[PDB]
Amino acid sequence: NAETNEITVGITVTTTGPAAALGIPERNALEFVAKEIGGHPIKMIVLDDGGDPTAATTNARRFVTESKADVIMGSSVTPPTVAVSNVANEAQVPHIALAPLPVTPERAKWSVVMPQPIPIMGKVLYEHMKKNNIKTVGYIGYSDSYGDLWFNDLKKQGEAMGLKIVAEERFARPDTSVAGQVLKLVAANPDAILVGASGTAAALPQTALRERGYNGLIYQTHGAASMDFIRIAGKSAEGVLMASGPVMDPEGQNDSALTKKPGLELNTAYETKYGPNSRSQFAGHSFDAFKVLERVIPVALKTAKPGTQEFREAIRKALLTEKDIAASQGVYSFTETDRYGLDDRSRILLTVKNGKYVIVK
Ligand SMILES: O=C(O)C(=O)Cc1ccc(O)cc1
Repeated sequence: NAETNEITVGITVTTTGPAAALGIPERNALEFVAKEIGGHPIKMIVLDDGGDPTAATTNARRFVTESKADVIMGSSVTPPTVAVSNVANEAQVPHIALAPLPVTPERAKWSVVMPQPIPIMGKVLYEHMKKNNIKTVGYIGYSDSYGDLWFNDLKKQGEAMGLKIVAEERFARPDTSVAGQVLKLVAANPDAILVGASGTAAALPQTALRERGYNGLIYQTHGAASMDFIRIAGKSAEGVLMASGPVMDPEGQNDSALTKKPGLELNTAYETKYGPNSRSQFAGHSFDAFKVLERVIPVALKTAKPGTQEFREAIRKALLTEKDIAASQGVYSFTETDRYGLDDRSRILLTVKNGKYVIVK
């Protein structure tokens, strides 16, 4: 509980296994965040969790008892993120989630969330469906809490907008085949299919549906928004509709948009190192986590020094009072009950034409 010069940020991300497509750009983006805030050096401890809730628990606990982190960030996908948020809330350490999660009362005090809440992304997808004469919808998503969040949104927001769910299928993150589920979707013959998945796994139902002769519209979530989806899906990605944060298109934003400068900053640096169109949803989240810390840390430093519980508490209170935090993915304002803090400025709609993401206006 004693004072340190450095600010210690423990980061657990998924750089191996099925979800490496999400964690790798999150870790890469750390090369472009602030190295010092308010005079204090940032010390980052970056760990791999392989996407596994047990490993992510182990890492978050290390951050509490060994590293004595001031802030914890992660994970890259929903199940390990639930695990990190549980640890951070029990231990009373500020936590920035890099994947969506169900923020229950038990998780709300110490966690805020960078990715867009599912219903914000669902709204744009369902409004495109309605505009395009889609009535019946089939669903295929993970058999875990991320897949549940999306299907829940489809049932609640989707149906309230006139849509009819005619089929629900699930698969597991490591599965290499979705043959059985795809055969059921083709048999139900919905007007459109929504896929609830992420990274390279989102390309699995994409290719499988096209291969089995489904020609209807396919809709993807913001978990699929990087170059990896197109690389794996290939031709089967053409004409896909996909929710995404504004970081995929800073060039297209108004000069006035608060998200423009941060998006241009991150993408200029990221894509200079990693090549044209290497921008991703996921790189946006870890970069934005540091945009938030640039705002809240100098405030916290007014009442306490790094390495103390008083500092963690001052960070938590600053997240409530520092408003309109400009970032690459949106403009953040959190409250005691709103831990995502985002509005209409945090979403766009993409499609794919000739292997490139294209904005849908
Ligand atoms: O796979 C999961 O459970 C995820 O949560 C993936 C994900 C990661 C980042 C996003 O901005 C949206 C979705």
